[PDB]
Amino acid sequence: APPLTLEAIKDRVLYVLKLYDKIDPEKLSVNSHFMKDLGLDSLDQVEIIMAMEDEFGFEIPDIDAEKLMCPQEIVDYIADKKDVYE
Amino acid sequence: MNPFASLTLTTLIILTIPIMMSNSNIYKTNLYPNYVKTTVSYAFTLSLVPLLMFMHTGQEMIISNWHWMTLQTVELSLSFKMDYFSVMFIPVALFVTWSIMEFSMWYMHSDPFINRFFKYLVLFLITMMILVTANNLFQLFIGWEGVGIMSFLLIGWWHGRTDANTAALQAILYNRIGDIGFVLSMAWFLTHSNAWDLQQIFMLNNECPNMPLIGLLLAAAGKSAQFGLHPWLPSAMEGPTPVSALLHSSTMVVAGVFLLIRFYPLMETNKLVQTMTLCLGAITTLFTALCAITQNDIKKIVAFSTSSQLGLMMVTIGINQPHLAFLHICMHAFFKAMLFMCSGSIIHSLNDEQDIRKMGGLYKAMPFTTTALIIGSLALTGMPYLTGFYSKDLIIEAVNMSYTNAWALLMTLIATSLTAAYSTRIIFFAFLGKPRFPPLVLINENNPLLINSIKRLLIGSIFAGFIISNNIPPMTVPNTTMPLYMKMTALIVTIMGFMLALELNNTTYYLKFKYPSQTYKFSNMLGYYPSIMHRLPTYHNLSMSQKSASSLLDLIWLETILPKTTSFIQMKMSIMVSNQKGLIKLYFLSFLITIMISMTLFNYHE
Amino acid sequence: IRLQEDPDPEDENLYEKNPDSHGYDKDPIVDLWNMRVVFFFGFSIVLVLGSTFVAYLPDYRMQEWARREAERLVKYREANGLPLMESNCFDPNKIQLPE
Amino acid sequence: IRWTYARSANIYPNFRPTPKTSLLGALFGIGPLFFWYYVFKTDRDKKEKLIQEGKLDQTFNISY
Amino acid sequence: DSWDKDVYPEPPRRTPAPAPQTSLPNPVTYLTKIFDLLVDRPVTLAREFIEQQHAKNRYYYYHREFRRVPDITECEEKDILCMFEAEMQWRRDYKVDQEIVNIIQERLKACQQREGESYRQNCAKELEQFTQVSKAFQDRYSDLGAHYSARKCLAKQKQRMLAERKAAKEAAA
Amino acid sequence: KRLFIIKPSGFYDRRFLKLMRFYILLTGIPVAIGITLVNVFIGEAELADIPEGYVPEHWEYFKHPISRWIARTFY
Amino acid sequence: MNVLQIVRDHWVHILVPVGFVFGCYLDRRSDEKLTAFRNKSLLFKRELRPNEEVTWK
Amino acid sequence: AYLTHQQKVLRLYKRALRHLESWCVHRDKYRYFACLMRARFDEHKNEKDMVKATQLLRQAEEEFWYGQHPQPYIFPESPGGTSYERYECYKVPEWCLDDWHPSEKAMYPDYFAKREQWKRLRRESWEREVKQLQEETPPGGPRTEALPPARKEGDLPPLWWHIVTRPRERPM
Amino acid sequence: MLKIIIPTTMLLPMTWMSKHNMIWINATVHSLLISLISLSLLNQLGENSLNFSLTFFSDSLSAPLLVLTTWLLPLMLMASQSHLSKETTTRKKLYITMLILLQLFLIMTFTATELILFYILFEATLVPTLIIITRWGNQTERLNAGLYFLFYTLAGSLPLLVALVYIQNTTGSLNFLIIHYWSHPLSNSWSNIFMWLACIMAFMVKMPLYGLHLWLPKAHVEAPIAGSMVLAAVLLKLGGYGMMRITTILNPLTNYMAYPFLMLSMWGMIMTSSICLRQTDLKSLIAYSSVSHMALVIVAIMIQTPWSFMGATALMIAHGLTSSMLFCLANTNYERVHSRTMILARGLQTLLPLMATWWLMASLTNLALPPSINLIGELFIITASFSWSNITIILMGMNMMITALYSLYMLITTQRGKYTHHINNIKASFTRENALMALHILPLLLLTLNPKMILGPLY
Ligand SMILES: CCCCCCCCCCCCCCCCCC(=O)O[C@@H](COC(=O)CCCCCCCCCCCCCCC)COP(=O)(O)OC[C@H](O)CO
Repeated sequence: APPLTLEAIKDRVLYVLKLYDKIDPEKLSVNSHFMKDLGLDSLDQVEIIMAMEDEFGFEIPDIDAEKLMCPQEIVDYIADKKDVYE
Repeated sequence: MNPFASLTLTTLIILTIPIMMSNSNIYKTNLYPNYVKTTVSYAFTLSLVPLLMFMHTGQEMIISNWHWMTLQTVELSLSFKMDYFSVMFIPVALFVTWSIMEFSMWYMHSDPFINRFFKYLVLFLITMMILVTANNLFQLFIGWEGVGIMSFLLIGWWHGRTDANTAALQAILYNRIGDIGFVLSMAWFLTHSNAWDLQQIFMLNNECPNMPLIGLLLAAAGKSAQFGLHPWLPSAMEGPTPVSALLHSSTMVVAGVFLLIRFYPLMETNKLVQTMTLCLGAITTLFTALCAITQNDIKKIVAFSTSSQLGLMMVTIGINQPHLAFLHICMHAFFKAMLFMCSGSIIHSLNDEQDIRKMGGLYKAMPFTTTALIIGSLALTGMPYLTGFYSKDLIIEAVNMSYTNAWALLMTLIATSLTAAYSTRIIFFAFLGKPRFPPLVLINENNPLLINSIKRLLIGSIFAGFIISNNIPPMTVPNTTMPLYMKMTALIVTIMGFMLALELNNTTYYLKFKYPSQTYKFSNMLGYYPSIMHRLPTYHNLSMSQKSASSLLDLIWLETILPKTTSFIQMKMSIMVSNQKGLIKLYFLSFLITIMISMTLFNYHE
Repeated sequence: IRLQEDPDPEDENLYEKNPDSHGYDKDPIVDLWNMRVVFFFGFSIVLVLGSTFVAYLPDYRMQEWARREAERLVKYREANGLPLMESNCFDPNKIQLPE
Repeated sequence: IRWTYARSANIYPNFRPTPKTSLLGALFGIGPLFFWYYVFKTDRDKKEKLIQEGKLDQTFNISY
Repeated sequence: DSWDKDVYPEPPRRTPAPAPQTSLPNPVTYLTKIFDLLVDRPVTLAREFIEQQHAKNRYYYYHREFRRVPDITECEEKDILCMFEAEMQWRRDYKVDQEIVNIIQERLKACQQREGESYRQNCAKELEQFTQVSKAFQDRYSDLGAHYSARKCLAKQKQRMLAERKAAKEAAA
Repeated sequence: KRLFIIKPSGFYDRRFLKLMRFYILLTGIPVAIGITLVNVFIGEAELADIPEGYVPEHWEYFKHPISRWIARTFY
Repeated sequence: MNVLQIVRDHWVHILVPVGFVFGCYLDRRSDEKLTAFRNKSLLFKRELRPNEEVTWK
Repeated sequence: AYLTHQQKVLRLYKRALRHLESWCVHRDKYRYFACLMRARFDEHKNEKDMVKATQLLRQAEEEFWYGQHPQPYIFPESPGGTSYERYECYKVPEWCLDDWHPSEKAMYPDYFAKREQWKRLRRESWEREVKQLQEETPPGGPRTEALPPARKEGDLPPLWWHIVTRPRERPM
Repeated sequence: MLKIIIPTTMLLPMTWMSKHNMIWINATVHSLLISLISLSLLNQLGENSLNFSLTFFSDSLSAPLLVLTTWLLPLMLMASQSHLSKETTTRKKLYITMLILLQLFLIMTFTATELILFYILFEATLVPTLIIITRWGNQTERLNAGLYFLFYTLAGSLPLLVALVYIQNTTGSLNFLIIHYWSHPLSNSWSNIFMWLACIMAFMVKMPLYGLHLWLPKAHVEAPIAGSMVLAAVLLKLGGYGMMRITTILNPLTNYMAYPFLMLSMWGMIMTSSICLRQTDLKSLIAYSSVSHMALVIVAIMIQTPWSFMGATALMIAHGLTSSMLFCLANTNYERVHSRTMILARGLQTLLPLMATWWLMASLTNLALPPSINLIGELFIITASFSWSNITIILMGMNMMITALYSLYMLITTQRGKYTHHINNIKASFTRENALMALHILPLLLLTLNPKMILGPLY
């Protein structure tokens, strides 16, 4: 497997939020804090991190699942959990 | 004294060289896997010549080489017996592991200890070809644990994985239960027949080996993972894929079955013992297959399919069919080994994922891997004129065409139908569907190492039984006049099992959802065996060890009865003796008493 | 402070002083010599020639002499036709069993 | 270190002879020993009973 | 031959002459052929070289022979000087008898492979010879204890004709 | 890319393993040569019948030359 | 070559060897008292050689 | 700490759907049943009676404890998965590298030189970061395992060495 | 005879008069040399024991133990020069004096021709071991452990003294040859039982059987490395040697009186091996394993069967060498971690790769994995016991079953698994420790080729 890098993560990350129809593409920002500006319900936040979980193939613990909130921070927690540094 | 005898022995000495070269440490620390693979390849090519000498002539050797040591009337000697069983198991086992060796390079292209890995495989390989080739019971006993301990290390290849050690500990324990039966047969044969060489045991016609055969049976059940002693083999999936593809697929696990084939002449003389052989094989066939069709890991499916096969093998040895059992060993060696590397192909390529619920659509993604699996699946089910037909279709017809237990005979038919059932489950979920793996697809099988290894085993499975059956001398009684209704049963049940399994599998495509049936809650949990029998007895014996035993006896009672009581008695009366008042009046009064008793009362004067 | 004592000394690493330390003592030159002594008079003198000594020890327990008497005895025994080896050992003819 | 102490040394000083400990010690002590004595005694009482009357077969049993 | 044929009776081998009818070549013959000029001959050339070197400087060795000595049934009570010769002679015969059982056991085991599927009935002579020897061996040394001595062997034997003569008296009636 | 892999020092183990292969073989090959050499120089004695008027030497009752020499020199 | 000192620190290496040399001496001295039945056991007693006088030393 | 109710239902929602995925397997079924499972979740979102929400929770997992797949789906890297600490046996602690023989260390000079720098920072940073910890430690011992950052500039966050120098999850 | 004794005692002045730092060297030089000379003794004749004089003789049983003891002597010196380096020269010389004086007594005891002479240094071995356990032992409970070890054997040995002198006043000499040739059938008079009990219990104590085995765990754990091996690799075998010599005049009383000891032993091995399955101390786990193997020998010797005797000696050498290795294993990781708890230092294989291999083959040998001599010993006893009675295989085999679990239990807990994070003092293993380990394991496999050497007089 080729070394997956942070640029690859974010490209794959915002791909799925753009896919998520309640997150319409135009107002997607790397730091788009979900319910403050996208209005995305926290009960669907627990639904998107498992979408991330199948996207990259691993488990996000519940302790930081509710903490995993910002799309940039989505990438941030992805990188260190797989020591993605490049 | 042809080259047969000499070069059939040198075959063994070939595979020992990679071990010796490795210990020098001058050995090539880079291309060692290539070194050993080619070494096994030459050992295979050498192993042909004894075979081609066999079907022509039919001579089987006994090589009583260097005399180890003599025990009065016992002459324990390293002796190799090149029976028809040994003269053909040697090529097929070498051929399979050579195919595995090529596949192993591709699969473990990143393991840092790869050279150690290949060294372990040879040591296992050495331990087995001295197990199959064993003129005396002692060197047969040599392999019986040499293969077991080699399995332990190989299973625990990923040392850090806590479960892998638990599975590794599980494998040796269940094997060790069988060795109790093994040593029991050992003691009886030496005490009564005064030997361990298989020749003297046969000649001394021990036609009432009640305890010996029971001991042999218990040894087989642990090694071949029968009911009561099965779950270690399904739990042996925590080891790496090529490890399971070789040992716990068609080579190591079949050793237990091979034991009775060695002792078949004494086995048939008794009537009582072979009853529970086919009884044990019968129950093993369901429970392994019954749990097979409900698991969701390819490694779990395939292994349970193996244990169902070894369930079927002992059914054959049940009703006086040893030779067909050994035939089934050879066929099982080809297609079953293929299925694991085929599953290993989709595992590694699809990012080491083993949950059967994540594949689908792999038919077009992996044309060769899908092609290999369906041929293997058909071979396992027993499609006519292809591998399994020459053994399983003969067996199912044979066990039906004999005076057997009625329940045992019905047992095989359900297993054969269930044999197709999980076979469809693999082909349906893994291949015939839509993609379910993570979005990044890294599907790949174009590596020549995988292609050459699978194809090498594939062309072997295609013909397989045709060559062996036509070449070996006719050495079983062939039943001829079968009523057509039961002669088709070998094909009816599997075709029937195909229909319902297919209908049940695509019922998942149906939008309806159902809560778990209690039967599914039973079958899917490995048939309820590991949840109880690995938790209840383990807790009691362990709790007995600490609460009782050590604490109760060793550290409390055994130190109180003898040591502490004497110490307490000595101290309690030492203080009263030493506690004196220091007044002469009391001491002198004691002298007056002492004089009085000594003078008269104690009759010292008279 | 209970008693005027010393703190538990730190376990010195033989490697940090001399990285080629052999774990036999502190001083390097004798350490290297201790290597030579243990391996020479260990593996080399005792293990190698000692194994050859015991391997090539002369006839022990008369294992082969007993054999050489066996075939000449058995060949004689079946030459005459009398039983191969008598069930009795001390010839009963000279035994003077009581009553 | 507390666990090792409580499981190695701090047993007998905290041990007190009570009917629960007393019966358990006897049950797991002399109990199995006498039980195995009885089993082997009768088995070794049935074995020779066969061979003095010649009711057992050891025609090829020599290396006892 | 190095060993003796009388001690190890080998029935003549009945090897059939090769008479094939199929036209395609018989491979096995070729494998023996290319083995002969690749392994067998070079081994023989080396072997004939070592044998001629061995015969160049030939040194001899013989077999030690112990003459008969008074055994324990005529050795005087106590008198361990006579017991020593008695015990040593008896123990020497013990090893010889153990080897005698070994010689029979190999012959019995030799029949198994030699007779193949005919083992059950072809060498019933081998079976009875071992049965006769094993039974006689039992009367000689069996159940003598790990501290077996010629005194115990005499003691166990003396019981045998004691019971036998008692049975003889009962049989006479 | 290529990045540093961490691994416990094998030098002491490697040096130690090299020492057996030196010191064991130090007497290994000369002994192995010697055992072979006596087998290509004087061979093995044959079972000769005891000649008349001469009882053998104490060490003579052995066939292998090394066993005879060991008996000659030690026992 | 430091010989005045090399003997001082390496004279201990000779005690055990001469001990073994000494050990054989008592081994080959005590047996003489144990002669007694020299060539007297009828199992091994046999005619003497013309020159040799003691069968086993 | 305080496992508040809203975290519980989210954990209930996450794992139940994971089990639900293990059941439908096929994506269309999984998508369908998740949406209805989603709908029956948020429909009851207006309950001023928090006790009633707990009561509605009490029978929830009980059905789940029946609805649980006996073999749920776990990505292998996670606990229970096939690839759990599979590569643990390869990762070795960094401090062991200090043992390396000088010849072995000479094989990697600049990396070992960079290690020397890391040894240098961790030395003075330890006193700095421990000093920060003591001066801001809450009274009566720490209340939560959470660790404060480096308040001032330049200094490293306290107790950073083992987390930062932790061996990579894929060491080979 | 004297060719081994005098060099051993002459070694004592050498250590006392050697240079300040050469004591370990010069002692190691000739301790290996003594084993070489003892290896020459290993030759045995057909049936007559190799007799030297009235004072000393050797048979096919004493010689394998003799070479084992002399072979051991370098190993304690190798294994001890790590925790005694920071000691004054006199105490080091005094320590070395203890072992060779101890090793001298073992040579004398096994070669003894008279039971009383056997008896005198049978007790004399304790005086150096008591000093070693108490003085240089590194613990607190060593004081009580020394008392337990000393008093237990004395409580059994003194009745033997009264028994042995009784034989002297009733049957003249107690020379092993004369006692064997003039053996008489011991009667079943109620005094003869107590005659039998006294002649047996002395060896029973220093051959730990169930009940009379509580001195072993405290002695083995608390003693230093050298004391642990000598007390576990040769000392326990002193009882074994005693029986083979002394049951010559205990038959047929041994036929009936064997039952209480057989029942205590066969059941004891299952219990003791069960203790191993849940031991917290690594040294204690190895110590209890010695009880199980020795208890297996107890059944072997007490059966009095040719096969049982042969396996008894086979297990006798194998267990001693293996237990010595395992005590080296526990000792080699102890000072690195400075504790004895097994779970404290997990995942040692990742840090120390060779120790994983050494500990691996140590486990297999203790496993009685064929063809290691342990298997030959155990397997021989199984057949001998099975001929004695058919049921015993249930007990016999179950021991092998339990032996598999606990032997691998130390392997998985210590070698395999995740390394513990906090420890950082584990340095790469010294080549001395590695060499000492191969010094143990290699002769074991070398013995596999020639079991006849260690089978015993019954062969
Ligand atoms: C810690 C307690 C002991 C531990 C276990 C030790 C073994 C248990 C048995 C101990 C026996 C010790 C005494 C044995 C000495 C030798 C016995 C012997 O040779 O047999 C004699 C047996 O004779 C005896 O009476 C021996 C003693 C029997 C037991 C009585 C004393 C021993 C028990 C109490 C002392 C030890 C207990 C500890 C006390 C603090 C034969 O003589 P006889 O009586 O046949 O003489 C001829 C004729 O019949 C009349 O004399």
